[PDB]
Amino acid sequence: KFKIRPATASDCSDILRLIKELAKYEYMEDQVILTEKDLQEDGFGEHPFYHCLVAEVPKEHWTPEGHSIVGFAMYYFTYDPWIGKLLYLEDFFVMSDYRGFGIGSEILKNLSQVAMKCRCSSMHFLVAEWNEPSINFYKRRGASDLGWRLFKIDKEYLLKM
Amino acid sequence: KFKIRPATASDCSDILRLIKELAKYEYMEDQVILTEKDLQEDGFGEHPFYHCLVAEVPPEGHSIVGFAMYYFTYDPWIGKLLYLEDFFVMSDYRGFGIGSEILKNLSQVAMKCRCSSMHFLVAEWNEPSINFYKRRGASDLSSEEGWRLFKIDKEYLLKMAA
Ligand SMILES: CC(C)(COP(=O)(O)OP(=O)(O)OC[C@H]1O[C@@H](n2cnc3c(N)ncnc32)[C@H](O)[C@@H]1OP(=O)(O)O)[C@@H](O)C(=O)NCCC(=O)NCCS
Ligand SMILES: CC(C)(COP(=O)(O)OP(=O)(O)OC[C@H]1O[C@@H](n2cnc3c(N)ncnc32)[C@H](O)[C@@H]1OP(=O)(O)O)[C@@H](O)C(=O)NCCC(=O)NCCS
Repeated sequence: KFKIRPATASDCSDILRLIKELAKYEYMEDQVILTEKDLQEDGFGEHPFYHCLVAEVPKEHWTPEGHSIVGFAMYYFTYDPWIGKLLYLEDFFVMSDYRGFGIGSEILKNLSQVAMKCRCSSMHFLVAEWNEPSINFYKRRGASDLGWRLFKIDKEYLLKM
Repeated sequence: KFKIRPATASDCSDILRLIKELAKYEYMEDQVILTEKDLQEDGFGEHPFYHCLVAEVPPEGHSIVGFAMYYFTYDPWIGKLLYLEDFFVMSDYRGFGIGSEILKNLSQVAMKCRCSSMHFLVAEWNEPSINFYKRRGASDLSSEEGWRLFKIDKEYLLKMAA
């Protein structure tokens, strides 16, 4: 079977690896420039910038490379001025050979519990328009659609201001 | 003529007021269901779910004429980000530099926390803002292109929870 649990500092290597795997699955692996050190400093200090749940499997089923972590979800809390606290699901991925065993479902169950405990009114998340399989996975679980134009201002300009 | 400072719990009354006005400006004042109590708790409890900067000058008797609501987010590919959720300056007070000064403070916040970028939202139905930002280096992050924002409301969450 498997166990869903909060991430720990020692899971960052596995988390980074799964992040690159999902990005690759999204045809943009080259974009991942975050490192293990970043994940540790940003997720395991006094004030985390994100939170992760990971799926650990028994030794008999570790990956060929010898990895015990085969899935994860990264999230953090956001705020809507009209409704209040929201749980934001940032990244969600399960290794190919481990999909279809109920890991992603259990992860969503834990996420929902985190949401209710922190009294979030809803959970929001993005999905590549072409990623139909996942889309239907989410939809079958209450997922619904929700537009504007996302802009950004890099540190290059922020520093200026 | 004005000062930009962090908000305190006693400014929540003004915050809601400005939230309502911005929502009214977006033609959706009815949509705001958040209460002043909620804001103080969510914003000044043991865990702040957001941060707020307010503009204060020396109408209905209020000295707070503008604000910006933000919080930190994380991008798995680039790291820490500053997320600007709400930004507003009462009409009579626009055009003097308040908004620009607020962005200035937000920028300092982003540099202090070492955020690699500040994300927010701009409406296409308004060229002014688009350029009001573009002139500030605000690159059009069409990165959103190819993504479908989704939501799972409390109902479906409680279902998965229990
Ligand atoms: C989407 C994803 C995270 C879901 O995780 P998962 O581990 O495969 O999920 P589950 O195994 O719990 O559910 C997958 C399916 O197997 C079926 N399943 C699992 N265990 C089962 C069992 N014992 N008996 C019958 N069916 C079973 C489920 O019913 C489900 O399909 P459904 O949508 O009709 O309910 C995973 O497929 C993946 O990593 N894909 C890419 C991730 C992605 O696109 N990113 C999200 C955007 S951030
Ligand atoms: C967008 C908003 C917050 C900007 O704040 P603001 O106070 O009006 O902005 P500014 O103070 O920079 O005034 C704008 C203009 O006044 C002029 N200005 C500023 N300071 C000045 C000064 N000291 N002397 C002369 N002109 C001045 C500028 O030309 C400037 O625009 P530019 O820099 O692009 O050329 C405000 O217009 C508003 O509340 N709009 C609706 C909110 C909205 O669209 N946001 C929703 C997204 S969450």
